[PDB]
Amino acid sequence: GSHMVKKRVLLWDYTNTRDVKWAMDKINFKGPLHSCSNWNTWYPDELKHRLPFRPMIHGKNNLTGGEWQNILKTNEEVIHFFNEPERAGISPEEAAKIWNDQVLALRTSHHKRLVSPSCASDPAGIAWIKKWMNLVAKNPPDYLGLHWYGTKGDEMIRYLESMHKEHPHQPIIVSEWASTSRSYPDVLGLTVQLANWMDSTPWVAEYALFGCMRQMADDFVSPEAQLMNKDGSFTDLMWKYMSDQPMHI
Repeated sequence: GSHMVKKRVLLWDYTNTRDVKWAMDKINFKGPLHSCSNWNTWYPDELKHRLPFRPMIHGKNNLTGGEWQNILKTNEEVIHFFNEPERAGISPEEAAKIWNDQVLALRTSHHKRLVSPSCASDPAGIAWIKKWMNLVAKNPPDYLGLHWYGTKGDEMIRYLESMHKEHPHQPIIVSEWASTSRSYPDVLGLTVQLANWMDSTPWVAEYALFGCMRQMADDFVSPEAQLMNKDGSFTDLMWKYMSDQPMHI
């Protein structure tokens, strides 16, 4: 408690880049926001370098050609591997072979830091990352990527504690999380709890709250958790995430 804690990621869906570039300029760059990701290899120009950007090798499409050239040429420091590879048909054995064969070079040759694939928090996700981490143990990632979605603050905390215990050798990046509660009071309550918690957990490197986009991503996420309105203005939850440390109700 001597310094504003800055470990909040701006998740910047490509539909923002498509429709409301101007909303990036309404971002508070002075608060606890310290990075930005967009699930892609390409850079969102409207950011204008106002935060570090983590490119992602999302899936198999992003391993060759121009997608790969975007990764090879990036001035940014930290690169994410696959999004939810267990749900895209990608085997731990294969993502292992890809890591050793092509992604390691981004460290050993480009001195980038690399996030593990970010798996869902369900048993299929937990067993995917468990096996992959085992296979690449001789060349491990800099960071363990995790997704968490649900209604109970105390449950996300137990999942992070659990996963930290199971994969002790590196810090955690929560590359996506949110409240799925439809009660705005519960959404705010959990977000506050987990932002403030993760802020004082030294082994949590950074955390990335989902929902800064004009339309609902799917039926699983809560309309009450949205960080942007349909006109591309920011919601109060977004104001607080990007302005308040500690954050409060």
